Amino acid sequence: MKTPLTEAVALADSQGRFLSNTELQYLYGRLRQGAFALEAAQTLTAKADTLVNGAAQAVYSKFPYTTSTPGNNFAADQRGKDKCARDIGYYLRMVTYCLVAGGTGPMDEYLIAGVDEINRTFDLSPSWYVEALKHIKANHGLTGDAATETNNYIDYAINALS
Amino acid sequence: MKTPLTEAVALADSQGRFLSNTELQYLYGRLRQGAFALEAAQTLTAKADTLVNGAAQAVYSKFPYTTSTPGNNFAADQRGKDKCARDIGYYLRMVTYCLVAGGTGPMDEYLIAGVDEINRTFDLSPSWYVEALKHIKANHGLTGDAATETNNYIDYAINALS
Amino acid sequence: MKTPLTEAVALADSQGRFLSNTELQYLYGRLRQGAFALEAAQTLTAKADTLVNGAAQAVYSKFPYTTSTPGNNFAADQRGKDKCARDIGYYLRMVTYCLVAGGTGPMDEYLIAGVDEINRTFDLSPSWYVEALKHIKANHGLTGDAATETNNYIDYAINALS
Amino acid sequence: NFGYDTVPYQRRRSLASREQGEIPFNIKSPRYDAYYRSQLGFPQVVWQNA
Amino acid sequence: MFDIFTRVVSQADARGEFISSDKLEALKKVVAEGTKRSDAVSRMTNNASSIVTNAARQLFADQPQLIAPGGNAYTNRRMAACLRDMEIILRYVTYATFTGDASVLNDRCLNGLRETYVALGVPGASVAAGVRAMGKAAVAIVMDPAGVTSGDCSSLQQEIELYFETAAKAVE
Amino acid sequence: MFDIFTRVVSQADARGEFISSDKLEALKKVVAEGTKRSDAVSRMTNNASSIVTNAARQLFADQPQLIAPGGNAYTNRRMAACLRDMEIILRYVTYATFTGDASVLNDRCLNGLRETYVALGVPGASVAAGVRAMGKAAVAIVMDPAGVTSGDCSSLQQEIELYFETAAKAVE
Amino acid sequence: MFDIFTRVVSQADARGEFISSDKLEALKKVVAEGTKRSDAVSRMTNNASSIVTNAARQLFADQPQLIAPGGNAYTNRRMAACLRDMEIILRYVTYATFTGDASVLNDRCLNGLRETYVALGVPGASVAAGVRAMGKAAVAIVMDPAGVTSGDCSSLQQEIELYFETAAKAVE
Amino acid sequence: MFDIFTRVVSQADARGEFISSDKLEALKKVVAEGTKRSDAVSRMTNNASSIVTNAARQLFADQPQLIAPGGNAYTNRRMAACLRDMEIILRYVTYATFTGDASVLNDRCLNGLRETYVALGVPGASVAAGVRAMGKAAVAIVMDPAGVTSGDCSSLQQEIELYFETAAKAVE
Amino acid sequence: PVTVAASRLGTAAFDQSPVELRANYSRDDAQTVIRAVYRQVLGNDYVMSSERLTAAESLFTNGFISVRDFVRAVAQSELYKEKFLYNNFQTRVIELNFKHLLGRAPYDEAEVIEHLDRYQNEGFEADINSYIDSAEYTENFGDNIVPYIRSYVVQTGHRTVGFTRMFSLQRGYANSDRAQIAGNASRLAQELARNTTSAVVGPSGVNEGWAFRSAADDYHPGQSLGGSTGLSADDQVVRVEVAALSTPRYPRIRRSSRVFFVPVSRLSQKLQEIQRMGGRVASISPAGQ
Ligand SMILES: CCC1=C(C)/C(=C/C2=NC(=C\c3[nH]c(/C=C4\NC(=O)[C@H](C)[C@H]4CC)c(C)c3CCC(=O)O)/C(CCC(=O)O)=C2C)NC1=O
Ligand SMILES: CCC1=C(C)/C(=C/C2=NC(=C\c3[nH]c(/C=C4\NC(=O)[C@H](C)[C@H]4CC)c(C)c3CCC(=O)O)/C(CCC(=O)O)=C2C)NC1=O
Ligand SMILES: CCC1=C(C)/C(=C/C2=NC(=C\c3[nH]c(/C=C4\NC(=O)[C@H](C)[C@H]4CC)c(C)c3CCC(=O)O)/C(CCC(=O)O)=C2C)NC1=O
Ligand SMILES: CCC1=C(C)/C(=C/C2=NC(=C\c3[nH]c(/C=C4\NC(=O)[C@H](C)[C@H]4CC)c(C)c3CCC(=O)O)/C(CCC(=O)O)=C2C)NC1=O
Ligand SMILES: CCC1=C(C)/C(=C/C2=NC(=C\c3[nH]c(/C=C4\NC(=O)[C@H](C)[C@H]4CC)c(C)c3CCC(=O)O)/C(CCC(=O)O)=C2C)NC1=O
Ligand SMILES: CCC1=C(C)/C(=C/C2=NC(=C\c3[nH]c(/C=C4\NC(=O)[C@H](C)[C@H]4CC)c(C)c3CCC(=O)O)/C(CCC(=O)O)=C2C)NC1=O
Ligand SMILES: CCC1=C(C)/C(=C/C2=NC(=C\c3[nH]c(/C=C4\NC(=O)[C@H](C)[C@H]4CC)c(C)c3CCC(=O)O)/C(CCC(=O)O)=C2C)NC1=O
Ligand SMILES: CCC1=C(C)/C(=C/C2=NC(=C\c3[nH]c(/C=C4\NC(=O)[C@H](C)[C@H]4CC)c(C)c3CCC(=O)O)/C(CCC(=O)O)=C2C)NC1=O
Ligand SMILES: CCC1=C(C)/C(=C/C2=NC(=C\c3[nH]c(/C=C4\NC(=O)[C@H](C)[C@H]4CC)c(C)c3CCC(=O)O)/C(CCC(=O)O)=C2C)NC1=O
Ligand SMILES: CCC1=C(C)/C(=C/C2=NC(=C\c3[nH]c(/C=C4\NC(=O)[C@H](C)[C@H]4CC)c(C)c3CCC(=O)O)/C(CCC(=O)O)=C2C)NC1=O
Ligand SMILES: CCC1=C(C)/C(=C/C2=NC(=C\c3[nH]c(/C=C4\NC(=O)[C@H](C)[C@H]4CC)c(C)c3CCC(=O)O)/C(CCC(=O)O)=C2C)NC1=O
Repeated sequence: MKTPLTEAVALADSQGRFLSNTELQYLYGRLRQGAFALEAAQTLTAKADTLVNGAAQAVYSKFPYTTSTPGNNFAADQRGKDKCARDIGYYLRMVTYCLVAGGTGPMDEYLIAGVDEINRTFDLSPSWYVEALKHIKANHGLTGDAATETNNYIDYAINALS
Repeated sequence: MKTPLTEAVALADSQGRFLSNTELQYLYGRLRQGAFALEAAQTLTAKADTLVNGAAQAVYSKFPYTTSTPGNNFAADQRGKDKCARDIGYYLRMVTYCLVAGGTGPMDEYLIAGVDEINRTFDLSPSWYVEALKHIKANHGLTGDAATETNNYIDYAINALS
Repeated sequence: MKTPLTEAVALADSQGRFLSNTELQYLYGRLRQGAFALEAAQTLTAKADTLVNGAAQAVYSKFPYTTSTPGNNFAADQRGKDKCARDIGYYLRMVTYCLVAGGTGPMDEYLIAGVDEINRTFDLSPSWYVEALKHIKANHGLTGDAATETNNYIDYAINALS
Repeated sequence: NFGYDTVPYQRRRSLASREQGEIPFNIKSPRYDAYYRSQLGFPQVVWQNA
Repeated sequence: MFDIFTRVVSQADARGEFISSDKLEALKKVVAEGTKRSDAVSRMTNNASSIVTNAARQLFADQPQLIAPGGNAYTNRRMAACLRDMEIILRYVTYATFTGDASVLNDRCLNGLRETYVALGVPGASVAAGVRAMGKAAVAIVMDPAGVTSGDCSSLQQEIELYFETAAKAVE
Repeated sequence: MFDIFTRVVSQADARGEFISSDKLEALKKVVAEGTKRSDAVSRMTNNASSIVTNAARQLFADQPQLIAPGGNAYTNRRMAACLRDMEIILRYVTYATFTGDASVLNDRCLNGLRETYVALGVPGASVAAGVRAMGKAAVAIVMDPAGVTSGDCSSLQQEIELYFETAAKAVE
Repeated sequence: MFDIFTRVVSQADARGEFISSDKLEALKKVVAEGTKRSDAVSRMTNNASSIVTNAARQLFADQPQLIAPGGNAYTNRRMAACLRDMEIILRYVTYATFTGDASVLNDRCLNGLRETYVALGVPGASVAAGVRAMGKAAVAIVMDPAGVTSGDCSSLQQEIELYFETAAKAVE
Repeated sequence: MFDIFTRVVSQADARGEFISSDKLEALKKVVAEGTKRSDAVSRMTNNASSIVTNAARQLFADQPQLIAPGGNAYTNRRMAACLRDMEIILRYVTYATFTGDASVLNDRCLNGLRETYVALGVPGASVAAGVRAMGKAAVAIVMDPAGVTSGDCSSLQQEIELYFETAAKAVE
Repeated sequence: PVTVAASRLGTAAFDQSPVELRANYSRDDAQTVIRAVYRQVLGNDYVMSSERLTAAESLFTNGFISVRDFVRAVAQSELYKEKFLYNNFQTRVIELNFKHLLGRAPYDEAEVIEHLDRYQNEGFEADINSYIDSAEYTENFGDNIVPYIRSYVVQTGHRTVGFTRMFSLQRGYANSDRAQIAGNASRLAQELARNTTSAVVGPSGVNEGWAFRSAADDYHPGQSLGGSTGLSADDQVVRVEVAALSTPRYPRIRRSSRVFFVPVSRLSQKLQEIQRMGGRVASISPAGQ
């Protein structure tokens, strides 16, 4: 729940003080981020289906063996392909929430808390979703402050993922 | 909880009135009863062991079969005799409390509420305790208003018992 | 609640021991204090109205500006004079309770806990009540052990007040 | 007879081993009387007799 | 509910033995002074309503914020509610000194007096001061004899004083 | 904890779909008025402590039974406790209007305000009237501009009014 | 915590007036008999542990089901727990008669004695009878003078009797 | 209320799909052993009241403090209340093993058994030991065949054992 | 620091200032702090000498090992596991560790995940270390002071909740923490995840309605839906809770302790009815309107 307004509130709660001017600057920074983050989330939501479709196909061409061998993590038949594409769509939707929230909190709470543990107990590999996010950050094709703020969120997910 | 002071209080509570002169007369009657009831309880407590001992022996001679046949209510062995004598001692102690309280309330609450039900489920007979109380009211040997007030309590226990 | 009997009880509670002879000496000291403290509280209660009246008038002559300027702490009109005299009467009554209790506990609980905080948030000055207590300790005019025990309580209130 | 939580009922309609114990109250008392029937004029007869 | 006779009965039943002789001597003393219980209950029930008005009189001379608008005893309905509260409090005091045991007053007032008074917003301080002044006036009318045959009444004075302090620390 | 952005995120995650465009237009309106959130929070945090003293002023002019001995706000310790309660209540109002969501104030005051106030014996009526007067004074200092560039502020007025009524029906 | 001096202080602060002269005369009587408070507390604290063993003696001669296996006081650990309970009960009686107010015993035993005893399965009847017998033995050792200068002690006898009956109706 | 058929229905409605075939095979096994449910319920309802008296017999041979004056099961009224409690507990056990689901016993005893027993002062230990002994006697009369055609009954033994342990950890 | 009806809430016994271990404490002062540590961490449970752990205690009496590490030592001990980890539920064990070491009631569901998650991931030995190695621990009592209940003071950082949840946690002073009315069950774990608080009750005798406990099946919320639209009375409504109803008997009363919701206009008559049932009132709190 990493939200700079709420993190400022949690800070001033821990201090027990009233609202300081540091928090006013914090609000200014949040507005400065949101003033392009909302439009970036808009075009991401426009592009999202082509993004997850190209990302799934690129990961399938990236490792041929997950299509090849019959296994439980891998997409041998079409149900595994559905679960795989559901997972990358989940990832990109977390990216959009992470962008629109102004912080890593939706990402943190909804993915980062136990991702490596379910990857351990299901024998998944995080590198699949790493190269998926690499294809997404190559595919969104944006420019400006919004593009690199989204790219920052994406490589944060990559770093915490690996 | 049949106490003429408390019954007067419960009455004036139900009416919602202050203390009336009827309650003053009620208090007068309670003092008139207690002025011999306390001395009667004193001599009963003096006589109590001989009373319960003669009452147990008289009930044993009154019905020989409870000594005779082996059963669970009856006193075949000595533990049943102990429980039997405990019961008549309980009875006489309730009589003393009933006397000193000025009403049937200790008797009512502590015996009369479920005596016939435990006599039903244990297959006891109330007539045993009836003839026990008859021996007690024959044995206390008192005279005066206190004697017949105690006798009134005893036959109240007899009537409610049967 | 600084009471030497109760402080002794709290000590023996913390030790978990029975009553020791130290507590017997503590009781002896409390009786020795009370044997004049009660008469001192008596003459203080006799003098109390003249004491608070002279103390209020002396503080008003001590600083003319609280009578002069219209303000919220100050006594511009008569309601502030009433609240001011109520405060010094409160002070002297706490002194009497502090004397009769044998310790600083009534003073501590009823004044000393947050006096400087309400003086801060109301923009009062404690020096007003300091010079008021100085006038009281000059005005009570007693002699003996009781006089200096009361004076000790008064300058305790002065020291904790400033 | 009921208390806080108990729905009311007809207490002791039929005494045990009686063929016809009692008339239930919902029939026995209607919601009109024998008097508002006169205000409405409901006994207009179908003239099945005569 | 619980009388002092029934108090002795409940102690002797919890022990489960017969009653001691000295306790019966104490009960003989009690029935010896039962006429003085009658004297006191009759005396203060004679004057009870005027005692309630005088207690409300001293309370409303003392704290004018209650009569003041926005006060808790301000409205006519709430004023009648105040006099209702004081009247039934004195009524249960008369019940307790008639029975001789404080169990009636405790079990029918201690439970929810504080509860209603914090739940409504009633200042418990005024009821505590009022029941204290009412108890002082009650001792004042009970103790002094007016054409009454003389005797000692210190035990009764202690008893109703204890009853009024239990009421006072009931409401607080 | 919950911000209005995170409110929209939690709705869109409970639905599990992407956020609607019109909701994003509402968020564009929100970030357009974020400077007015800053204006209001700065204005009332500038004057907050004097607002607390003026609220206690009107409360203690209104109900003198609190200052009166035996009252709940009588003692110096309890008086500082009163000012503590009002100060942290206004502090959580400032938290809520800075965040934009009442969840902070609800989840950190609604839970135990009523609970402490019935458990201690605190009259909830005085705190309710005091937070109402404090909210009126807060709207009074927020709305009027003193050398401030002009604009409309009715939505903010509605917001802090709602926050103070949630506080008022929190304590009751 | 609360002493009888502090009791008078708390009454006079709830009223908010100075202390009455007759109450100060009562306190003069109290400090006149403070040496007799010392006499009694010293006497029964001299014999306290033997009083605890004699109380457990009469309890275990009375109710052999406690010593009997399956009984609540059967085990060695629970037996030491029993003697612990009685010792700290007599300790708080000594605290109360040293302070003069029952508030110490009430506020540190009344709260959870009944609670622990119904939660554990402890029969409250045995503790009530035991604290009654312990109180009788305590009055027996306090009242009789052994080489002590003579005086009246009926008020102290009433005081510790009241303290032991508050303990007895605390555990029940 | 809830039967094992209705249990399967509520699972299949929470999933919202048709019932699986293997679950229907389990229900075919259930209706195959319904005559053994009838055998067991008939057997223990034949002997139920004597089982209640024997359970109270072992309880009152075990813990004589209950019969002892001041005990919770001491008085005649409370003794009938005890037998009432045990009889309706065994009645709800018979209800549960007739239905096949513990929901009847849970939803009509689990809620307030512990609650009444801590509120009254009832020692939950004695009821727990008594329902354990009553369950042992119930298995003893159910399992042994007296002129009954032979068969296996281990599943029923497990079922009523589970029902009596749910009762035992209900009262505790 | 309550001081109004402090008798009623039972927190009058916890009035005193905390104990502080000096730089060169004597042997007796050591023993007092050891007795305080035993009483607080085991929740006024008395200790036998066979379970006294005199060996770990002597190391503390030297001064080589701090008080906070002695608190760690008694919580690392097997007796604390046997008294508290073993009989109780593990969520209840987390609840107890909040009282025993931090000194306050938990505030939300996030702390009970963090300690359950930690229990499964690393063990009870690590979980206790996480309680004691906390900023919330080290602020209130760093090394020298015993743990003690801080919930009655706001302490600049209490949520409201812990004040009232603490009275569900601890009763009185005389009550031993192993031994409560509910016994094995955890009071607060129902309260946490619904994010709700029950009404504050004081401990017995001083209050005689202590017996009341909310049923696990029936929540009975405080507000009762609409200032009583459905009860059809113009006045405000208060919650009323009764402790016993024993006069009424078995066929009349299925459960002794229940919650009623009444308008104030009918409050007097229902209170009289409750007293006629011999029922004593636990709590009465304003409900709605
Ligand atoms: C909101 C964030 C979020 C994510 C990302 C998430 C992922 C997630 N993926 C899962 C399984 C799975 N994930 C895969 C995925 C793959 N195998 C492949 O061929 C591909 C390389 C890869 C596609 C990414 C498969 C095949 C399963 C099921 C494992 C199996 O069938 O036993 C599971 C276990 C439950 C299940 O589907 O059956 C979770 C929880 N959950 C979340 O809440
Ligand atoms: C305060 C009033 C009071 C009374 C009177 C009372 C009686 C009482 N008697 C009982 C049993 C009993 N009562 C008897 C008595 C008898 N069999 C005989 O030989 C004699 C004729 C008779 C002596 C009176 C026996 C033998 C039992 C045990 C039944 C059996 O052993 O199964 C029981 C069942 C519990 C038990 O002892 O084992 C109760 C409750 N309880 C009370 O609270
Ligand atoms: C039992 C101990 C005790 C004390 C002493 C006490 C004092 C006390 N004085 C107060 C105010 C005040 N005190 C003053 C006093 C003064 N201004 C002057 O001219 C004089 C120099 C001075 C007289 C001492 C005034 C004027 C106010 C009201 C402040 C204002 O009107 O806004 C207040 C704030 C509430 C109020 O009256 O309106 C408290 C609590 N309370 C206590 O419980
Ligand atoms: C209600 C109609 C009614 C009344 C009034 C009544 C009164 C009454 N009070 C009496 C005695 C007494 N009543 C008192 C009581 C008191 N004397 C005092 O000096 C105190 C002021 C006061 C106690 C508060 C005393 C001292 C005695 C005589 C000796 C004694 O019994 O203590 C007696 C015994 C003989 C007598 O003196 O007449 C009667 C009959 N009986 C009734 O049926
Ligand atoms: C804390 C240090 C600090 C302050 C004060 C700050 C203020 C601030 N308030 C602003 C706008 C504004 N602020 C307001 C707000 C108000 N005007 C009114 O008439 C109402 C009385 C009041 C709302 C309660 C309005 C109406 C605007 C301009 C249009 C708009 O954005 O609504 C702006 C935008 C441009 C400007 O006007 O300067 C700034 C920078 N920024 C800061 O860093
Ligand atoms: C702890 C070490 C210690 C002790 C013992 C102590 C005792 C003590 N008890 C005293 C008086 C007294 N103490 C008593 C008390 C009693 N007499 C009785 O007959 C009753 C049996 C008993 C009350 C339970 C009485 C009656 C007096 C003298 C008159 C009075 O003050 O009441 C006095 C006053 C003068 C004197 O008699 O010596 C002292 C010093 N002081 C101490 O420092
Ligand atoms: C209530 C009046 C009534 C009764 C008694 C009744 C009984 C009954 N029990 C039966 C079977 C049975 N009942 C049992 C049960 C048992 N056998 C054991 O060895 C165990 C001790 C006991 C289980 C506790 C068994 C094992 C069978 C036969 C095979 C089976 O169905 O399991 C059958 C099936 C055919 C038969 O055996 O007669 C009937 C009709 N029906 C009724 O209407
Ligand atoms: C962060 C959220 C939060 C809040 C809001 C909070 C309130 C809170 N208010 C309290 C007391 C108090 N609150 C008042 C309030 C008042 N005085 C009156 O009489 C008026 C009705 C009202 C004036 C505003 C008083 C007097 C006390 C002290 C009560 C006592 O001494 O028992 C207490 C008791 C502890 C103490 O003594 O300081 C708490 C925990 N705690 C929290 O954690
Ligand atoms: C400072 C105030 C205070 C008191 C009074 C107090 C009592 C207290 N008594 C207890 C136990 C006990 N109390 C008894 C009492 C008895 N044995 C019987 O059977 C008789 C009925 C009675 C004999 C006197 C027994 C046996 C235990 C141990 C219960 C158990 O092992 O569960 C316990 C349980 C903890 C332990 O095991 O030691 C506490 C907390 N605690 C306090 O903090
Ligand atoms: C349908 C589900 C249901 C159950 C199970 C139920 C139990 C129930 N058991 C009760 C009492 C009781 N239960 C006992 C139990 C015992 N005696 C002991 O000492 C032993 C520990 C245990 C022996 C078995 C006793 C003595 C009472 C009477 C308590 C009293 O008089 O206050 C009461 C109090 C009302 C009364 O006086 O009859 C209820 C409501 N009520 C229900 O509606
Ligand atoms: C039989 C035992 C019993 C008692 C004692 C009792 C008291 C009781 N007092 C009440 C109200 C009241 N009590 C007062 C009291 C006062 N006015 C003040 O401001 C002063 C502080 C105090 C003056 C004496 C007031 C004003 C109300 C009405 C409160 C309201 O309108 O909400 C109410 C609320 C119901 C009503 O409106 O009448 C109850 C139930 N009920 C009982 O069943």
